[PDB]
Amino acid sequence: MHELTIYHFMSDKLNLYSDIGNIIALRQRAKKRNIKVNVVEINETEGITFDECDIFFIGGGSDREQALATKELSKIKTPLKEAIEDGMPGLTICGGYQFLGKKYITPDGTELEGLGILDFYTESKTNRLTGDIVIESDTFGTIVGFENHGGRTYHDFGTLGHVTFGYGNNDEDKKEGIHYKNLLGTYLHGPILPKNYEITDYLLEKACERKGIPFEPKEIDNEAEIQAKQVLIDRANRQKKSR
Amino acid sequence: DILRKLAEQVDDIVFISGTNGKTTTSNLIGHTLKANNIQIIHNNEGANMAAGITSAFIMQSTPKTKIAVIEIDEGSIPRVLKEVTPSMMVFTNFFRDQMDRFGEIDIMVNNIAETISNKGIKLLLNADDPFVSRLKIASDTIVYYGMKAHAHEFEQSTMNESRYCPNCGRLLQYDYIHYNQIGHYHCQCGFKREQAKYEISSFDVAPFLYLNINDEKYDMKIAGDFNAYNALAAYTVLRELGLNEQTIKNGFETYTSDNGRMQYFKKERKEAMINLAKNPAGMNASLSVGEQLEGEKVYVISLNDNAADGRDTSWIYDADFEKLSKQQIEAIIVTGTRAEELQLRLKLAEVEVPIIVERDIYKATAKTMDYKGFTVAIPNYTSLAPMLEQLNRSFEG
Ligand SMILES: [Cl-]
Ligand SMILES: [Zn+2]
Repeated sequence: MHELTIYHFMSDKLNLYSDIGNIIALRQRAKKRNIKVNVVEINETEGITFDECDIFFIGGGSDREQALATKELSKIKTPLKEAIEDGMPGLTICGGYQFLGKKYITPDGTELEGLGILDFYTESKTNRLTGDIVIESDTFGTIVGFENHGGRTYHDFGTLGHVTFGYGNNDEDKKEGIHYKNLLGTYLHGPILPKNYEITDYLLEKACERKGIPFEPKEIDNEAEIQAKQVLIDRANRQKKSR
Repeated sequence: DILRKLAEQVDDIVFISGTNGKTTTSNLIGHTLKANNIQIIHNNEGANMAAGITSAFIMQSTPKTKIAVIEIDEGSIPRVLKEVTPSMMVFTNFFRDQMDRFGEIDIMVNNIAETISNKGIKLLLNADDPFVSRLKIASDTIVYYGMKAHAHEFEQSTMNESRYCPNCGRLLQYDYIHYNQIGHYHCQCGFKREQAKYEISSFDVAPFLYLNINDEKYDMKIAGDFNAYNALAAYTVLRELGLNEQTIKNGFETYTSDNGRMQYFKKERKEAMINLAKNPAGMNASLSVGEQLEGEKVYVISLNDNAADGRDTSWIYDADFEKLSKQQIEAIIVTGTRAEELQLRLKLAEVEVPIIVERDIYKATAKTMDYKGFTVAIPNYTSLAPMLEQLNRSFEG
């Protein structure tokens, strides 16, 4: 049977944003395509290669846990970058997405060094960007979710799409997340994969093409996912007409 | 002043006191007496002090009321007993607060004993609580109720402190400990865990209380390990009131709570229950109640995202919805402002049962009366008020 291996980095206490729903969503959508997903939880980043890895996932946690995960992930900072530059698919949520750049500035000005895989920084404020967020993307279709983060990420890379309602990476850009090659990062909660099946299928489809296994069938039933998106889309437009 | 004259018209007055379990015991006593068509005077949890009990007798005194069942705060005992004298008095337990002045319980027990001294009051004391059995020095007619050793394994070690003998001040030796200071104690000064007149031999909570009191089975409709002592204290009062074992068995098997916590409903052969869940832990607990129920089930799960509930519904993917595949379920009715999140959660949980989406909490709750199975209602906080009102509306016998 076709098999895809997911490397869940820092599964042990980096699980604030549920994160098992992203694993559940990846496994269910791949199961509909007759693909068995093997999730390999990795907490020891010493001597681990990326040969048997098809997709990797890096969740988010508290500011203290992110620094501890950054130190452990730094032990393979170069082989991870070469995998991403080679086109390794990956999804990172919040802290895992913020700690891919150079540094993270807390509201008190304390700089915490990041992994440095990409050239960008994050500046946090007290007032958070909180509320429902609706995104219109060319690759991932309509992305719907909920944002709640104080850190403002500034990067000149490809984003997940334009923000029609909400804020996104910061107050002004009206762009959410990052999309560098096959690597994805976001601030969305829910999780993001359950409703946004087009993001799940993107990560699964890209891994299949790299491995050489069929991604069939490509179009499956998505009614439950679409009905969940429409609730927040209708609510976003209802509040949008008041502004 | 002239108010005590109302207390002389009633032949039997029952006081319920203690730190925990006053309301459950008082409701069990009053509900069983009302179910036997006995006219009684009964107060509530919000009126168990001097002014609250005084108002209770005025509003409810009729020439028919023969039994008075009222709960009272233990701090109000000296003030109340200056104007009221009851026939019997039951004490559930006494617990020191984590932050309670050293010996606060000992001084309080002594203050109650000097007030209830003599007065010929029938004291119904918990034999397993040493500070409750200390009150045996304030009367001559003492009735002990307790629980046999190894009758049940409680979640314990919440406080593992050492308690002193209320008679001599020495360290109490315990032969068996249920939890905290509740257990079988024996001090060589004479103070010991006395022999119990009414004793619970064994019980379990699956999903409700099933008690074995003096070789008799009681299938109740309330939950909680700690409610077993509160039900036995009610059993002791009712037995001393003349009710036989069968009359108490009828009232106990129909009483239930009224706050949406393991609350039970029944109309003809239709059975239903509601239990709030607002986090992954509470959800896994509410889903585990269904597996312990007999026959097919029909679910109503509500998920609002209001301010009191929080706007992040991510926690529903941390709960174990996949366990519903192990239960016989006719259909699952999802409701609330985020009902479609539940439907998507169940789809990803591979729960292959008919799912119905009805965003209105009232219309979705009333939809379960159309099914013959056991209804399991699981709302979050802001969904509890509309769901509980509809269940009370749909169950009127
Ligand atoms: Cl007064
Ligand atoms: Zn002693």
